[PDB]
Amino acid sequence: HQCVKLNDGHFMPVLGFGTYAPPEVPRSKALEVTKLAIEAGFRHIDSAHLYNNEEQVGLAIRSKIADGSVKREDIFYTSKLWSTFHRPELVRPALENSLKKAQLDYVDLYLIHSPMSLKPIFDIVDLCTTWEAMEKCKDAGLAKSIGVSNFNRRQLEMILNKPGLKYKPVCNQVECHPYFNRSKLLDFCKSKDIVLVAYSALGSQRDKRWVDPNSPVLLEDPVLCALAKKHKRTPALIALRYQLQRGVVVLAKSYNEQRIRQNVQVFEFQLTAEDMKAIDGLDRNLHYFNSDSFASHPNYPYSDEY
Ligand SMILES: NC(=O)c1ccc[n+]([C@@H]2O[C@H](COP(=O)([O-])OP(=O)(O)OC[C@H]3O[C@@H](n4cnc5c(N)ncnc54)[C@H](OP(=O)(O)O)[C@@H]3O)[C@@H](O)[C@H]2O)c1
Ligand SMILES: CNC(=O)c1cccc(S(=O)(=O)N2CCc3ccccc3C2)c1
Repeated sequence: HQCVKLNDGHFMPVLGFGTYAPPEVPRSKALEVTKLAIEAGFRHIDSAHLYNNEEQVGLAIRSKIADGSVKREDIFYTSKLWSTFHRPELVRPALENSLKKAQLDYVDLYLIHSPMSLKPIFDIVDLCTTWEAMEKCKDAGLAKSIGVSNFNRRQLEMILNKPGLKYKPVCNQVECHPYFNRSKLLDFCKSKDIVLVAYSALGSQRDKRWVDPNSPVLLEDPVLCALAKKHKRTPALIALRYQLQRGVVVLAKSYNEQRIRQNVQVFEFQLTAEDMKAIDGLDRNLHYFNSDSFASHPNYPYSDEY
């Protein structure tokens, strides 16, 4: 186990369970694998309105509460505001709908899923107004903590320098792995008392809608394989452990009972400085999400990478 204290005083488990599966996977699987993740030791569960699974995920959590395994307060459940609901008047009802789907009274964490506003086809919205609406959700107790996702440094500073800012984002959940390690952004986050949460920490699910299949497969990397042999673990476990040692909170999606249980072994071993340096050397500006649908968005996060 372990947690990090967020800048609002609440605590977030450093390993999280990724609940996203594509639509060819039946919705009943999300129920089954979330129970298995909880049984394995996961206490941080990551969902979203977009994932069309919140009823299954909440039910998995409610059912592990009902059978005595955990208490509500032992679970860190995250959901996310989808990009068609950035207009400030849409934020609280979107959150209320997510809680009804999950049949929960509050989320531990609510995030702005993306800065790339879409029309309720792109939209123009002052994300600072979105953020104010997020702060009122926290004041109301709908969300214990509030944060952002897919923000670059500039987008984060906009929020941080907002006149009358009441609550800082507790985190920024972003694509992060050995091929796109986000070092500078991570330093910026640490400087501001903001946690970086890694998604696609295992190389993404390589969905054809968003990911070039020609792209290298992170988990076949020769340095990750060589480190997995050295420690007698697996490339996945090397990738997750790398994140914990750099101060990143790391997600891990698996819908496989074996791999779900394996991923919690991240707490059972440690990498050396030289191992960390070798993994650092893999960085190569490779974001797996790489689509026309977003590359030309006015608020695309990766156009400040230069
Ligand atoms: N904020 C956003 O915009 C955003 C974007 C992407 C993802 N997310 C969140 O981040 C979560 C995780 O990222 P992701 O969905 O891209 O997947 P990921 O965590 O990078 O995992 C990718 C693939 O790795 C496999 N895997 C898991 N453990 C493994 C192991 N020990 N050994 C070999 N393979 C293993 C899984 O396949 P199997 O299922 O077959 O095990 C999975 O499909 C998502 O589920 C979602 O909660 C958020
Ligand atoms: C688990 N899948 C998701 O959370 C997800 C799926 C589709 C789209 C999005 S997103 O937040 O609009 N996404 C994330 C960031 C990104 C970066 C470059 C190009 C496209 C995108 C799109 C997230």
